[PDB]
Amino acid sequence: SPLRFDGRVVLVTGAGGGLGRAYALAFAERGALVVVNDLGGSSAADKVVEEIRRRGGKAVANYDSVEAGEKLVKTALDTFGRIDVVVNNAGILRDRSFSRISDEDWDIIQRVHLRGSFQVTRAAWDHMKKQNYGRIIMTASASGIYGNFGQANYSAAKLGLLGLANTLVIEGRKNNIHCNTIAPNEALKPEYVAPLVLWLCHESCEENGGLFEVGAGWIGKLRWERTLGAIVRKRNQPMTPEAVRDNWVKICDFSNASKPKSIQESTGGIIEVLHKID
Amino acid sequence: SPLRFDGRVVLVTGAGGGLGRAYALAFAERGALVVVNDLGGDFKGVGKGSSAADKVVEEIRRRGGKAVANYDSVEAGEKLVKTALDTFGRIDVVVNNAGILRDRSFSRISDEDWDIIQRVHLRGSFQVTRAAWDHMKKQNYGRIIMTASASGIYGNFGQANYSAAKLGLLGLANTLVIEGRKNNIHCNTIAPNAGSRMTETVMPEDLVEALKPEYVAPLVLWLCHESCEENGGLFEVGAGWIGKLRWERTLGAIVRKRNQPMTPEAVRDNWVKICDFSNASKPKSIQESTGGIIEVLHKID
Ligand SMILES: NC(=O)C1=CN([C@@H]2O[C@H](COP(=O)(O)OP(=O)(O)OC[C@H]3O[C@@H](n4cnc5c(N)ncnc54)[C@H](O)[C@@H]3O)[C@@H](O)[C@H]2O)C=CC1
Ligand SMILES: NC(=O)C1=CN([C@@H]2O[C@H](COP(=O)(O)OP(=O)(O)OC[C@H]3O[C@@H](n4cnc5c(N)ncnc54)[C@H](O)[C@@H]3O)[C@@H](O)[C@H]2O)C=CC1
Repeated sequence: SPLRFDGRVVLVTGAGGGLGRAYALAFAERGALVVVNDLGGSSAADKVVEEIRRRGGKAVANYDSVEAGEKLVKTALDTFGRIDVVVNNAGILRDRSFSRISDEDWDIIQRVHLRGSFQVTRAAWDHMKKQNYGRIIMTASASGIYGNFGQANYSAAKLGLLGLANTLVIEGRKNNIHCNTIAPNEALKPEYVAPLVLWLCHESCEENGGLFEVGAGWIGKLRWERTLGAIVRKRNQPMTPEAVRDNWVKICDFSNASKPKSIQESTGGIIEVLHKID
Repeated sequence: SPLRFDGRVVLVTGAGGGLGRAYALAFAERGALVVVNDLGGDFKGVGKGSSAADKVVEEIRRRGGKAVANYDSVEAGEKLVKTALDTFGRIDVVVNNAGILRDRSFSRISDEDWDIIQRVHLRGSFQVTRAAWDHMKKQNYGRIIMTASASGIYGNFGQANYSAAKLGLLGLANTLVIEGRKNNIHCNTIAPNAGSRMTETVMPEDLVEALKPEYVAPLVLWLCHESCEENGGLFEVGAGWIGKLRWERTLGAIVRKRNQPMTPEAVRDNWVKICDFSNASKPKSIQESTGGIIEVLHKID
């Protein structure tokens, strides 16, 4: 069956252009009731709404800053009586070599990207819980996953978003609230990522807590792997940095690495290590 | 040969107790000139006192080492480095360890609950590190430690603010690793497990007393030693065990075909492939990621 969002209210932030607008247009065309938001920095959002209405879809605009998150969800509620999907897309760039990053260059990036997504997602959270339905998208970036010269501020905010999502996955799974994160990328058409966002935000999708790099027509998934590592301490004998150095190769050897999935498992391993030594 | 830090100046933020304290004592015992910083407040973000830092500096002195205290909040990062510059004249290593908790279920995290965690953990580390950056570049040497956590890596109920800040620190380090390379400035991240005032509520009491901060100090000392070459690593450490983490990426799927609109249904149809990790690759750079997307265009056309 073709992917429809009929009756689903979808809030997209920073949807005045690029990726956002492309999601706004992709969603509405499949029956979604879209709340198009964009700080317009008011004509930015209005233009996309128009495109949607003209296309035979339904939508309304919101002109507030994601910093004013509560307001973006209010527009979804006051206009459609609910909120099902939140795509956190709003973002800006303030690239500088690390030493030249001013306090403001840092703060503004955290405010729009991270604090913005926290405010908006927090405003919709209880509504999603009470109704037992929610699909959330966080927009990370390769610069966050890998790092990238001149983007210390941006890379920290993007991975911070992943951290936020990891927890939301835990707190929301019981109420059918899914949260996934993407790292998207002239020829790199925004319509090449939109389909992944639509799938990840569909009611038939069961993916929760995934991290995805998207671009050019390709999609890949990322996860952590951890080395079996080494116990470099013996009971009654103080642990030394020399033991760490002398076991460095083993500690860093990824052969048969585990694929850790929760904090419990990690904590459980540490407690078992303590028991083996004792 | 035993690892020493003679002639090295080490700044440890939040060295008044727990992990920070164990690090400062270990460094000082090995010859390092240590600036022990601590705001002297509680683990919830309320308070200020000079005794936290003063006691550690006293313990170090009694053990025959040399240290000086700094009482500023990491939020005033630049001042910690100044204490290092004014007292010893250089700054070789920065261990960003200062931290607090403000646990609440997501819906109940207030704006201040969020902002204060970010200010101290992330913004504070950025401030302290940024203040030492040019000094390390001039010295053509530097060792930096960011303290993340398992809750940031895996997520953890009631800590959305904390977990975002902690992985946020990792994204900061990812970049510092690239920018500090030519100047021998290494930056590594750790996710420690040690019993402290900050962990009682998530650890049976006896487990608290048994998971010593002294079991993680050894790793921190090695990663900050001149002879260590590790740069940009992420390590989980506790009880005497150490392990390393890294990303693995699926080979994935090209769901788009030449002149044929890409659809959501196509993505759904290639889901098993997209999520299969057999022969996954181990990506390490944004350039290789960008090179890859560009190769996808070529393969398709
Ligand atoms: N296009 C690409 O290659 C990549 C994009 N990304 C991320 O994708 C997202 C959007 O990317 P693009 O469309 O390419 O960029 P963009 O800059 O065109 O889109 C951001 C949108 O955010 C809106 N905005 C800015 N501040 C706002 C605020 N305070 N409140 C509400 N809206 C606000 C802007 O008006 C703009 O339309 C961002 O989060 C960006 O970091 C990440 C990696 C690569
Ligand atoms: N112990 C554990 O199992 C884990 C610890 N961590 C992290 O390790 C670090 C240290 O944790 P613990 O030693 O266990 O806790 P702790 O509470 O004993 O030590 C933290 C120290 O930071 C100081 N501090 C707080 N806010 C400060 C500020 N603004 N400026 C300067 N100093 C400040 C406190 O006074 C305290 O001495 C933190 O960043 C924590 O989030 C992360 C995961 C697990």
